[PDB]
Amino acid sequence: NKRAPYWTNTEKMEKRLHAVPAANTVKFRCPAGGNPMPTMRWLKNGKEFKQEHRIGGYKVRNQHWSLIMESVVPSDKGNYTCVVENEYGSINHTYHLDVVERSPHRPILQAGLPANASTVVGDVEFVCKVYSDAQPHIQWIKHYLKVLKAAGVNTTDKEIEVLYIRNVTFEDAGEYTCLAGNSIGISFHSAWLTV
Amino acid sequence: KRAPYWTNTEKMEKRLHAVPAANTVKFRCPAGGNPMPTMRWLKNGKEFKQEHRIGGYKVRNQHWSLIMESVVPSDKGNYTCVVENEYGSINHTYHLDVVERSPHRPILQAGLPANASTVVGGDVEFVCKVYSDAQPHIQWIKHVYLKVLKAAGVNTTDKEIEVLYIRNVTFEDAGEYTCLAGNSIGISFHSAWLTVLPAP
Amino acid sequence: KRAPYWTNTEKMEKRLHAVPAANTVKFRCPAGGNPMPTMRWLKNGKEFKQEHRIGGYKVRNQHWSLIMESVVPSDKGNYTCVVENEYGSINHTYHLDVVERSPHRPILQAGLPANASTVVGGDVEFVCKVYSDAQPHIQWIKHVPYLKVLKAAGVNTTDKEIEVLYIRNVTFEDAGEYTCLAGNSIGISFHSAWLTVLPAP
Amino acid sequence: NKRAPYWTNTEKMEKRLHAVPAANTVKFRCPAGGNPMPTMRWLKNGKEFKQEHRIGGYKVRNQHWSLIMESVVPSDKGNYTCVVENEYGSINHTYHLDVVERSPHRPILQAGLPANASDVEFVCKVYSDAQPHIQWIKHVPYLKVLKAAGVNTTDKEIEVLYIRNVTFEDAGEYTCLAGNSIGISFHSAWLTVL
Amino acid sequence: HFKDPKRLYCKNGGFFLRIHPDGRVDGVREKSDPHIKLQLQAEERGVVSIKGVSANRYLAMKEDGRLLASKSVTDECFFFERLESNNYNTYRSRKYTSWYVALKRTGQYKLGSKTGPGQKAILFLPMSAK
Amino acid sequence: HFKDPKRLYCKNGGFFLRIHPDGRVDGVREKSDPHIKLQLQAEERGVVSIKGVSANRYLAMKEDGRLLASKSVTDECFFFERLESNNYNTYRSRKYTSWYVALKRTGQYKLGSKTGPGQKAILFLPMSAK
Amino acid sequence: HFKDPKRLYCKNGGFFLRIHPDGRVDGVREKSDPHIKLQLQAEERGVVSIKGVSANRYLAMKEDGRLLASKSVTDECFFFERLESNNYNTYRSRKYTSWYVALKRTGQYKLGSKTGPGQKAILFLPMSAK
Amino acid sequence: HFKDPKRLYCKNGGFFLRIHPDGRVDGVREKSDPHIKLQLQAEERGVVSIKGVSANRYLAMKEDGRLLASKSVTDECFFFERLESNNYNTYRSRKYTSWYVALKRTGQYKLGSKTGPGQKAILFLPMSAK
Repeated sequence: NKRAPYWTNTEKMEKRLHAVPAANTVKFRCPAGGNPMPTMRWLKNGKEFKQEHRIGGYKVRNQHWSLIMESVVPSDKGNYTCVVENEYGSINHTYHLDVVERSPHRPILQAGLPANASTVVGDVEFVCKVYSDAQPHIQWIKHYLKVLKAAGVNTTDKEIEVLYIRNVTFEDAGEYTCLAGNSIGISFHSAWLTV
Repeated sequence: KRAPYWTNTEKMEKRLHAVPAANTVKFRCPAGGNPMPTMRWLKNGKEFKQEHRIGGYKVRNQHWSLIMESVVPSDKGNYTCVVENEYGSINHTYHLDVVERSPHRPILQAGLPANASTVVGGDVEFVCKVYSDAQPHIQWIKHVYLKVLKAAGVNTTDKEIEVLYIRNVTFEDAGEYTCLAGNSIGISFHSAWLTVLPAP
Repeated sequence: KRAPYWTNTEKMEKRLHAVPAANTVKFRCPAGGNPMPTMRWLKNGKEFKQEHRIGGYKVRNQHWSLIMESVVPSDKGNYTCVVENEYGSINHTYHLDVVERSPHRPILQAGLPANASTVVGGDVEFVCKVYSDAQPHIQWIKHVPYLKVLKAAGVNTTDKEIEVLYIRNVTFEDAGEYTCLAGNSIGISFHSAWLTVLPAP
Repeated sequence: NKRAPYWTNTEKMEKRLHAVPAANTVKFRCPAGGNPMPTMRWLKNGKEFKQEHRIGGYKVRNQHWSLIMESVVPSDKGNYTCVVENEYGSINHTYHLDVVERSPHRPILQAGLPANASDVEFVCKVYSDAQPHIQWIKHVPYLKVLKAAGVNTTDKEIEVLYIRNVTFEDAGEYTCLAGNSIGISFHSAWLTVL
Repeated sequence: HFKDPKRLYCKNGGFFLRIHPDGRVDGVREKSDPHIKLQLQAEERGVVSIKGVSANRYLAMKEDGRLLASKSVTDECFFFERLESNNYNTYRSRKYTSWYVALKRTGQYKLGSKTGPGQKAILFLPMSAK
Repeated sequence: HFKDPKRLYCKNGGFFLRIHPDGRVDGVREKSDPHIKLQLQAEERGVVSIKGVSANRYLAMKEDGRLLASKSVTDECFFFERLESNNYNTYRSRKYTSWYVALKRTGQYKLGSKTGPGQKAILFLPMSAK
Repeated sequence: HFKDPKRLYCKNGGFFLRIHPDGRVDGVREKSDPHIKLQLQAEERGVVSIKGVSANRYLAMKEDGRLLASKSVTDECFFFERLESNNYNTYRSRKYTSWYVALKRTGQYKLGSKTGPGQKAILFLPMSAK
Repeated sequence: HFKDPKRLYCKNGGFFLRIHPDGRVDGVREKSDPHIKLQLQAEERGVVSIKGVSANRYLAMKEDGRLLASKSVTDECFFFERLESNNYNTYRSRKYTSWYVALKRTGQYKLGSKTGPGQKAILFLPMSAK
């Protein structure tokens, strides 16, 4: 029988937001039926999507009613719409794409921090700056090691990157270390306190 | 009373220090002498100043060491320690090299291989472009259930592994072709389709 | 004087005959009639000939039966009996299916599970590959003979993922002999592998 | 204290021929001592034994001086030699492996035999791992044993039944019946006397 | 492959064991029926549970010997599986150790209390679910 | 920035992990929902606690494999965080070391006891809380 | 082929059952020995007699559990033959129904009275007589 | 570019892996040496062969743990390549799965049998062949 276009598998279309890690392949599908066989067109942000719109362009497999984009990058973020039509009708569906860059490195600390410090008999601080994708665990150590402070539920990341030492004694002199670790590995920078 | 002298040559034998970017580097020149000798560090034969690099550097006189954190390619060069007192002056030189590592699975160029079409009896090719730090292993697969058409190795070098040629094609050759690249970290693959049409 | 008729429909109610390979199969169509009706057997709607199978077949007119000895998978099909005389013709069809049985204890793939080595804090896996006719029961055991059951098949631990054992963030205590053990009503089979845990830097 | 390699348990090495049923695991051992600790290598038919030499390869546990082969098959038959050495000596020992396939099925008869007949004979062809017991029966269910295997009626001629100078009384159904500990099988034929 | 679903064919009459969505148990000859596709799973050596894929219920034998399919697994859903010398399978209740899962020549199940080791009603042949 | 709150997107179905004020745990697709803004915090190397900012509760996995959010921190509130080779994150219970935090295609959580390393239900992508 | 002569290999020590011309019974490892070629013959279902071809004598088990080979067949010359689940064969006296034909690690037979179903001394593997 | 030849620098002492024309293997500090230019090639995922361009030979590890370079490729010429968390590479024998390619502080190779996962002698950094 002759009929307008219709989706043949809404299950595979329910996931509207496609958030994926950079460098992966993305595939959008809009399985359709209809008689005569409906045509398919894909739009990017409501406008014709052309091969030159991204490095390496894209691929379309009419047999699977799909749009394929390989090695996605941040700039691919946007809306992708499939339009399907024949003489008896026209229907569309929209997907949203978001790309997230992942960094599989151990934590990285800013060079120069913490910095050496010199005092007398009454305050000082040691600062540290950490960067990491995988959640990092930060702690401050005094050199045989002694843990002065460590991140956790009771000592949030908000104030873990700065170590304060008031009314210093000659005993406080020594090497202080900011140590940061995640599942991949450990990093640490040290400074000296002169009293 | 005596001129400066190295107290531990063992720790100074490694002259070339090649390390991965982002690591901390430490050079040492343990010395002795009476009176206690002073120490100075040079970069490429000239005074090494804090402003010579992002974040500068740190020196621990007690350990006769020079420390540079989070090294980068621009840190490559020569680092010399000069130690002296009234009875003498001696020096030692270290060479630093930094290498950036990429702990990712192989990455392929978008769009390759590309779909291809031809009439029975024609010739065709599929191109692939791979990038990887860890040595990658490349092979071409036909979806039949898979069938390996060609794979890298001692007898099939990487020089020509990225291009797959298929001559005098039959209708049987039609189908999905995949370039698959893998290393110790993971696997990546891009696919293309070959369409074979009738032949007048 | 009368057309052919079945003298015992009870013995003809079982239409589908599924039997294990190597068994003898017998189809019957007890009939009556005057004059005595003749009998012919068809395989898949066509004349069934002796050369149609290894060893052919046997027919006992007195019992209105068709006999096939030592059946094999290729004997699968339809077998029809046609009975007739001057006043009529009637038929009945049987469907035959053959299933090969394996009365062996579970068999495991050689080489699996494989020995594994790692540094303290690493991750590891042990794979096992089982084959069995009679439903097999699979479990993973650690030798601590003092044994400790790490995982066992059941309603709460389906066969879909029972053949692979994962162990993450290993300690030196995890080192030792691991065994995949498979058993059915007939017997038990098992393959073992060793886990070596080395010190960290 | 320093010495060449030597066997620490010859008892476990006396059994040279290892004949085992297919699908079982086999383990060869050559417990050794020596100072320094000797190394161990295994050969198959006098040549290096490699993992690719059999499906699934093999396993070696240096701590037990053993070679392990799982799920053996007929093709594994051959000689396996252990070579143990250090700077003061080298010694070896050889094992022979043989694999036998077992068949846990009841007796199987050839289709078509015996065959209907119209002097006469009935032939039967039997196959079985477990020793089978064969007998010929006449249907007179009222049965009559015509002949049966045993010490006085060997298997050599038990598979053929001869009937000479037949009478109309001999007509009927004849059955060759074979049984072992697992089960029974039987094929029948008819004798027509005109 | 032991992990694959199966149909259990009964030598008695040639019916496929069927487990209805509402929990009733009987036999049918139509190989196309969606309620004869079963999934066997071993709980321990030689003991299995039999689940109707469609009905999403487990076969069980009650104290009076009646057969039914439960939504949740109980101690009446486990059976000793045995490959008999005749090469057919039998399923014996682990709870009521003398009764067998069986079907009558009519196509209706047979009370476990009326079953025995030599009966034709307790013999099943596992077959592919196509 | 690791100290900033995040949304945890599940590859299975594309639902954002949600922690309700009353402690119920499920997934939803509406990026605007105020109960999907989470705060991760490392307790030790590679181990984190996940807290719903709005609900002011901590994600936890019970002995039966069920997920819920607790007012106060317990040993069932810590998970091994791992960046997989596929570039997605997984969260494995430090207490019940074989179960993973996961969501079903329906949007309801998945029993930790039914999870496995190769499943699509355990893969999450950390995203900015806008 | 069941009618062909065979060697009976004992798993215990790897000795071939041997029947001497003078009626003595023991085991030996030399596959070339002419007195290990045996002829099995079923007397009834699952019951066999074992005859040494060279010695022209029949294996037998006496009342005290001793093994010997007789010139003529007696009721002590018949044994139940069984293929065990481990795929080895066992031979149990039809007269003294609890004793098994067996060999000791030394190569000497083992008193039937000292045998049991789980012992390694009662396991034999039938092999071709080349 | 992975297809380009490389020098393999050993963290232990800072020597470049060298493959001599006659098949001897050691390390040297002179970046100018023509026998440190190597060509890596994957045989299968994560497994490589290492060939000295000048010597036209392949690196190999013998049964006793000694290193040498072969004219023709054998099963002792393949090594698992791994990028460690410390960002250095390691090469483990695919045949003798516990031994690593390594150099001693002296500049002489180190017996594979004396290597271990935490040693400084097994850490290499691939560098450009200029």
